[PDB]
Amino acid sequence: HRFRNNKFLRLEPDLDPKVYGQTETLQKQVDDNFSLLLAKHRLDMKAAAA
Amino acid sequence: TSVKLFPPVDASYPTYVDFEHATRLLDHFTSRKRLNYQRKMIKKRDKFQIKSWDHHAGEA
Amino acid sequence: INMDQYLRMDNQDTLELLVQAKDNFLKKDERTIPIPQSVREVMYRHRWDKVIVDVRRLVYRTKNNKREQYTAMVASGNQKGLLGLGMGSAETAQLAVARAYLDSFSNLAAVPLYRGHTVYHHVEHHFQRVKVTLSPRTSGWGLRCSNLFYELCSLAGIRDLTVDVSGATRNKFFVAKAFFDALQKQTAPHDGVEGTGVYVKEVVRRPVVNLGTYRNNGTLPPKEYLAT
Amino acid sequence: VYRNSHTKRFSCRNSRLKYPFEQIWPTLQLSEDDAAMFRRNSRQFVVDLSQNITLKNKFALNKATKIPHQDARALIYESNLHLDAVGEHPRYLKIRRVTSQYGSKLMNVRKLRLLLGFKRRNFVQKLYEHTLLQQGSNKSWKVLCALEAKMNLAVTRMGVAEDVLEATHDLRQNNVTLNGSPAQMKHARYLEPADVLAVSAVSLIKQRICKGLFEVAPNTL
Amino acid sequence: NNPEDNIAIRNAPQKVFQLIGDPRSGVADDVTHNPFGEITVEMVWHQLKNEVYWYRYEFAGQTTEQSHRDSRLSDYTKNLIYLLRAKNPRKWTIEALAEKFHIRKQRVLAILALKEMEAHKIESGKQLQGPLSPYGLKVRVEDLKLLSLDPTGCGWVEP
Amino acid sequence: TTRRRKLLGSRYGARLAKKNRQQFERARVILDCYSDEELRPDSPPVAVKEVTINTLQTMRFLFPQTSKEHLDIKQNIASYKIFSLNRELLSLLPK
Ligand SMILES: [K+]
Ligand SMILES: [Mg+2]
Repeated sequence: HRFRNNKFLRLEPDLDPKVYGQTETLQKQVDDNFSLLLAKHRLDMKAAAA
Repeated sequence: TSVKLFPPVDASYPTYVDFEHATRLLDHFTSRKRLNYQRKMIKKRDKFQIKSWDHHAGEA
Repeated sequence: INMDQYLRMDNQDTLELLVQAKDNFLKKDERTIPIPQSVREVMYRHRWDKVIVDVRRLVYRTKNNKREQYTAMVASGNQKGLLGLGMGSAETAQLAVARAYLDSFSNLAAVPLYRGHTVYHHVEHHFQRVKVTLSPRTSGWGLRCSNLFYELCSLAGIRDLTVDVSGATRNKFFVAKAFFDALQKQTAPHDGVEGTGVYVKEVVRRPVVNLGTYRNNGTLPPKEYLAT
Repeated sequence: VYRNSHTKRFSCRNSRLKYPFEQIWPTLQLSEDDAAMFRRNSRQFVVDLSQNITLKNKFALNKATKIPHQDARALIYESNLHLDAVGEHPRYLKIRRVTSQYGSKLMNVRKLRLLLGFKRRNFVQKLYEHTLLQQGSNKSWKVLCALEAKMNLAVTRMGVAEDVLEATHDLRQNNVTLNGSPAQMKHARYLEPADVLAVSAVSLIKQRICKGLFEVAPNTL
Repeated sequence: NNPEDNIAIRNAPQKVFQLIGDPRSGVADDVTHNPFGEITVEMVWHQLKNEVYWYRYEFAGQTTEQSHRDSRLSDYTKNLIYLLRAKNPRKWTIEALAEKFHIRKQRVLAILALKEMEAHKIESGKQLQGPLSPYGLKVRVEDLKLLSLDPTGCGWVEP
Repeated sequence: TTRRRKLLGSRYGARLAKKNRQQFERARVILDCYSDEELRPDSPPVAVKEVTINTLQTMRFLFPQTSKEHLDIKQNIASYKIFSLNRELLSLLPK
């Protein structure tokens, strides 16, 4: 696997709690998971429709 | 929130305390007048008593 | 300073230090340290404490000048059931104290105590022109005595007692000697018990005070005596 | 009394130590020079061993882990010619006299005043008299129980104040309640085994704790 | 119930019966020492940056061991006590819960009170809000089963 | 010169009884208010059905091992949580 260090294939680094806040970081992590699921539905619909 | 449970069985302080030396000095300044007043009030804890309102000189 | 080395030294095993220290102490000559080898071995089984009792100065006059001589007494004893008194004389106070301290280890003796904290019964002793009285007290009550006797009680391990001394107490050597002799006049329940034919059993009985004490405090004695 | 003896740096004085002062405030920041002065009471040099040893090492050499509370005095302030003073001639060993008790007894009473938050002597004297009448067989433990029953010391144990002095200021501002309402005779009463303490200045105390541990908090959530 | 893995069994009352003499002619109780213990002190910590020493006093230090565990029970254990009490108050009395978790009755009741207050905050909507919402769990007392470590080794069985 | 309003306190139970009577009744049964004769209320005890707990530590702080024992505990809690959410959802899905 070429991405040895980037094991989770992330596009952006996790927010630093000391700068953005613990609550903000936790919300960001939840949003990231939902985006991955939403993108999956988004690719499938486009392929099926076009 | 905190709740106390019972008389302490352990304690920690940021220094060594010699209780025997501290009490030996304090035993030299004891007042018999203050002790007697405390003894009398121990026997009159209940306000709703006839014997708690007799005739006496002073506070107790 | 190097904090890492400071931390390393603080949290270290002391077995190596103990072996080196013990070997050095036991290999010293009898002149610098006149303590017998047998006593040195026992010194590693307990924790010890010492205190100066008194220092006296004697003067002898001659044709031209005066000769000064010092005498001192030092008491040492392990925390529980060991006590000894030593006397030393020298041309200076510092030397007299050192000789007395060394002599104390040659005079160690056992002190009988009830449960290791008080005396068995009331004791009255008459050392020459001195009177000492010892009264047992309940565990945890504390010590009621003079400052000199308070130090002596710490060495022996006595925790609850009342001591009263009267008479010609100018010479503190006699006062300490009288206290030492009083402790040795106690009797124990197990002395010659085989010749009694009975079972000597410890019992629980609360001590009482005199009537005047009850009246002043406004309290009552045990019901066993008030029964009417 | 705007003295130096009423500041944390010089609050405690002990004449039996190489450096007469003693540090008892666990949150006080000392300078390099001040730390060096206090460190002289911790390290001692042994001639025969030719090494430096610490107070903790001395306890280990004496095989002391749990000892009677009256026996710790003989370990902290005294020395022995067979464990920690090997190689010194007996002529130069220090032995105390019966005339040093007064300084020690006065020092310990000052310690009780400091722990309670710079209380007056009459305050401590009445506390001792109070325990004399309460039930219990061991006088020493009764004194300890009285100290714990004090409200300001209990607030410190909760972990919401840096020290007893800060806890006392919180009580004067009514930042802590007793049994649902602000306490009465808060400086003079004793707490009982069923009392409940709660923080009323929630926003203030939460900020205090967060700031204290901000630097020791991990950077990964 | 073995001393190796039961601290409570190690910290148990001792039955003392000591004698001096001859049982055939005469005996007396041995009262030359105190086998019941006394108040002790110990040095616990030393801060090398501020030169601060910490001393701990114990009422029964010579007859107890690892007394610091009682006040440092995990959050999982506390929730288990709260759930057992709610499930069956008839069997899970204060006496039974105290014996089960090797603590005192006062501690058991105090733990229940604090957990009850926290539950009201969660239900009211004052705690576990936003990203941490999923960690507020509502449990029906009927739908609760307690497993036991009956089989030797790893593995928890329902009965 | 303080803008802080005066605080007159009240016992926790006193405030709860006026805000949520159901929670107050449940607490009495849990806290063993019916065992002592002196403190026994006149109203009959109410049965306890549902409770709420916090599992943040048990899920992300206390069980790090990879053994089946630790994995099973986390899975059971997660499964039970989903059931609770689904029951709430079913109550709203129907038109
Ligand atoms: K003062
Ligand atoms: Mg007299």
